[PDB]
Amino acid sequence: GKVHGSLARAGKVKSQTPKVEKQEKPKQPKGRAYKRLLYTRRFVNVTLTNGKRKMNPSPS
Amino acid sequence: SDAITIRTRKVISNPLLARKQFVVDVLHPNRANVSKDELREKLAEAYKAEKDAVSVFGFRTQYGGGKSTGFGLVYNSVADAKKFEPAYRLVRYGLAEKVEKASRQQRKQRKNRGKKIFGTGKSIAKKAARRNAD
Amino acid sequence: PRAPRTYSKTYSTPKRPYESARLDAELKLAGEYGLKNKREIYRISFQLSKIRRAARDLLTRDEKDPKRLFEGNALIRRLVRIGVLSEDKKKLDYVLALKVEDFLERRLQTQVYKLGLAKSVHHARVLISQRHIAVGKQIVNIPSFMVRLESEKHIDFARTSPFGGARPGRVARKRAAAAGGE
Amino acid sequence: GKGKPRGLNSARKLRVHRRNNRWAETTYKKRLLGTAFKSSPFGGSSHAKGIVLEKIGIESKQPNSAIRKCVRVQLIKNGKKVTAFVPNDGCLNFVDENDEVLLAGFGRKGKAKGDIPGVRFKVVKVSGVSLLALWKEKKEKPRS
RNA sequence: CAUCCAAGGAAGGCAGCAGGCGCGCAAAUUACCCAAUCCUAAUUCAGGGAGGUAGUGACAAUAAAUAACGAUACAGGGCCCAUUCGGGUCUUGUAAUUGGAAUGAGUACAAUGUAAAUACCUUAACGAGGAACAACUGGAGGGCAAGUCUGGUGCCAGCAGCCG
Ligand SMILES: [Mg+2]
Ligand SMILES: [Mg+2]
Ligand SMILES: [Mg+2]
Ligand SMILES: [Mg+2]
Ligand SMILES: [Mg+2]
Ligand SMILES: [Mg+2]
Ligand SMILES: [Mg+2]
Ligand SMILES: [Mg+2]
Ligand SMILES: [Mg+2]
Repeated sequence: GKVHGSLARAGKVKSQTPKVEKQEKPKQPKGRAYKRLLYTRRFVNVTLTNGKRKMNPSPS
Repeated sequence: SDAITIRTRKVISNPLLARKQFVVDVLHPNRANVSKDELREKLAEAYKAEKDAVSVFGFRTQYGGGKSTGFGLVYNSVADAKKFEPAYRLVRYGLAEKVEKASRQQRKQRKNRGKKIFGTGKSIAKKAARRNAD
Repeated sequence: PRAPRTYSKTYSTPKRPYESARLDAELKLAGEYGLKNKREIYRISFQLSKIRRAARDLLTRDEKDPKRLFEGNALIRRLVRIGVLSEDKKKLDYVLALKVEDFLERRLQTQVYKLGLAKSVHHARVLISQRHIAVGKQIVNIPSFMVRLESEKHIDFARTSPFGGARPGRVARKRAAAAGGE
Repeated sequence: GKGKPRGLNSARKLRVHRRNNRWAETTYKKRLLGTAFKSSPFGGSSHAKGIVLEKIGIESKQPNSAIRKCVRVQLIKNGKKVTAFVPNDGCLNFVDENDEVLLAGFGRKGKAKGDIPGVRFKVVKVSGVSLLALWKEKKEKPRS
């Protein structure tokens, strides 16, 4: 109908969201290695010189 | 290639205490610290004195190994070392023995218990015994 | 009640924390010299700011004034002894002209890299951190060991290190033992 | 030239003029009157515990249509009663009635924040445990 | 305001070191010892919860690990020109490929350290492959660096210091 349940119930969206498990990953290096990775990714491996840097460019 | 070598810098004679003070600079590559007793002996035949009138302490193997630095004294006689050095050094070197001391808390407890009684406890013991007798 | 010894801060975060150009410059300097954090750049900038404050205060004072002479040449000799200020410009007006990259350049990290015994800046960082480089038969496990001019000639791998000549180490010794056994 | 005197011997009136004008500020007046100790629910206190009396929800303003889940808490330090906000999504059920809850400031200098009317305090801890640890299931309510 | 009480009496002062109750958002172990600083005394020697040492301690403060380097496959830029090429001629990244090194964080013979012990400095013998020895805390409309990607809810749930 208009509303699928009791409207004012607390923790509604949290309760009914689909629990999607964390995706397992390779370890992300931390510390000086992370700064080196960022430096390589931004100032020696310039990817999209057009426009801005556009870090995290949405895929479309 | 062990070759523990020793040096005595800033040596000052001192008949005020009948001693000779110095800083021990021991160069020892490919080796850990110098295990004081061994260096006491080294100074003993270094300064033509017995292994008893020689003391070392305050050692510090510097960062990175190799060199180490401490303080050392050489006494004119073993008796002077006996009568001038602190008790704990005379215990470290085996020339004296640890004194049989009760713990500090027990000593203070006994001190207060002795405070409770005026004069010797001879009379009060028998008095209390014959008191609880009747 | 014992007399305190004075701890003191050694850095100062910038007031605008979110400047795009400044963030990019900080990342450039971090990647160029293998700095672990951006607190390193803050620390060098703080040291430079103290130096500049002293220099400007001495500049305000009149020329040929005992304070100016004494502490100005003291700061000059200290900076040339560090090596950041070239001998050509010992004038106390080029002191205001120093950049943070100048003090960055004198780090034991970059000096080990320059000497070539470490082939990469991060390689220099790890080699320093693994207790290998010794500045005058004294190892320094600290990347920010400001190497002074009088002692730069005495950087090399330590004797205790395998590179300076000693037992190889855990992995090589274990492999040799395994090969000898089998 | 200007309203203030300028003579070398006019320190007295300059000082008393500044001292009389300082009361025009709100921060200075609050600090000197010490209204925080006497009138505010907490006397110069960043946090304060309290007991949950009941469990209310309060509607928002015009531009924002919702019901923010609040809680009425009687403070233990002095006995005042104030409404407080249970911040996150599913945290209303976490705090039960008549349990000790540590309220904190709401971040807007003791004034109502956003679209929630007549509230000035968050909720940080309940029954000794923090709400943020409960909300990510890092800890659980002791249920005593 | 309290304590023991044989109901006649007696004894109290932690804003000393510990520790406890209470209070409150809010603060430590009934630990070791006179080694060091000194102090008291008839005076070296005795004593000192003064004090020092440790215990807890993310109040603050300093330095700083969480990888480094090859050899291979997928690539990109300075290219010999530009027969389409293209060798990659010169380099720089991306790949659960793949190798050899180095090292602590931990354990631990010792010795140093210390009044005695921890702990640090040194160092035997162990101690890295997913080097699982796995770095979090907040944020991704603007202020303010970073998404108009996917799914869910549809002025609910909630977010939002302010605008929203
Ligand atoms: Mg107390
Ligand atoms: Mg004290
Ligand atoms: Mg506290
Ligand atoms: Mg601890
Ligand atoms: Mg880790
Ligand atoms: Mg995150
Ligand atoms: Mg968020
Ligand atoms: Mg999001
Ligand atoms: Mg932006």
